[PDB]
Amino acid sequence: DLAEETLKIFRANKFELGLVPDIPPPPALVA
Amino acid sequence: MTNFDKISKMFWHYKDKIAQIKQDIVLPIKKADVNVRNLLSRHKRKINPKFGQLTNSNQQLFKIQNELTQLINDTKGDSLAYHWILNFIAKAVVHQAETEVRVKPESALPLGKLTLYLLVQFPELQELFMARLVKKCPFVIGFTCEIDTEKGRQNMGWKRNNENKWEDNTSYDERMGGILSLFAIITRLQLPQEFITTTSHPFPIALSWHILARICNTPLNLITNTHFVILGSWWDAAAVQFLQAYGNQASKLLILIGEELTSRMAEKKYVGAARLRILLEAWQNNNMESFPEMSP
Ligand code: PRO
Repeated sequence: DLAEETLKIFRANKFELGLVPDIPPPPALVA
Repeated sequence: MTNFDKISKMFWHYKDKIAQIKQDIVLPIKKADVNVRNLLSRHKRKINPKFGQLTNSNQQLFKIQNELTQLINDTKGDSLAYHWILNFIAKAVVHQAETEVRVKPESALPLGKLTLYLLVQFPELQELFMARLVKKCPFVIGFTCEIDTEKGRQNMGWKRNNENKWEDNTSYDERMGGILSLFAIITRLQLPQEFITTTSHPFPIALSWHILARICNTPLNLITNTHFVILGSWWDAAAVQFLQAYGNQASKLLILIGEELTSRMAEKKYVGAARLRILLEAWQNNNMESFPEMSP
């Protein structure tokens, strides 16, 4: 259900104001 | 990204619930019989001192949990009295966050533990408590509106000093920080062993993610010192455990609030922003603090 754009944001080394995913990452996306 | 229409809809849901609490519970009790009002007065003031008797001691925590549960159970048969007392408890817990946690932030730890326990033992309390938190402190769900108009001030939980003078900024900010401190604690505590296999945590760590994300997604023209205050109160209460929960993703979000958000508002010289940057710096220097563990 996670958009590819959200997956890209979780893969990035940073978030940006206005673009933080509202829903926390599942464990698979935490390093 | 955040959909601010849904957060606004969520805000006005809890605001409508506060209004529903007044009509469907408070006035019924005002129009009610005397012998029951006396019993609830005896119960109302037998309950209020318990929250202040909390200490840093787990043994003392368990005592207060037990004594409040017996008093709430005294009303369990009687729906109007039961919901009236839970509304009172929810108000008293928030009031404690506004007053005692404000002066002694670490006191949010025992109070959060007590509240989380009451929230699963008596789950009608969850909606009453969350409605009271959102009404008094809309930051708990990431709601922000302009406070230039009188209506906006009211929505964001400001009180009146008198006729047409708002409460001073320090009073409001310190109340918001104390309330959010308590909620922050609750989101990062684990359920006691008696519930953890049987019950979902009613206000889990995801709700702390929502707060930070939604504030970071809020139009910057609506950010005020209070956002930074509650984020610093949140940090002192839960940053260690937030990192445990979400690791590198938590870290990106802490950097976003502590470096980027403070930088973007730097010319406002918000006192809360300066403190949040100090907390970021302590973490960057491998010196992040947490409230001391409770003693035996
Ligand atoms: O779930 C979706 O529909 C999103 C759209 C872009 C790729 N994944």
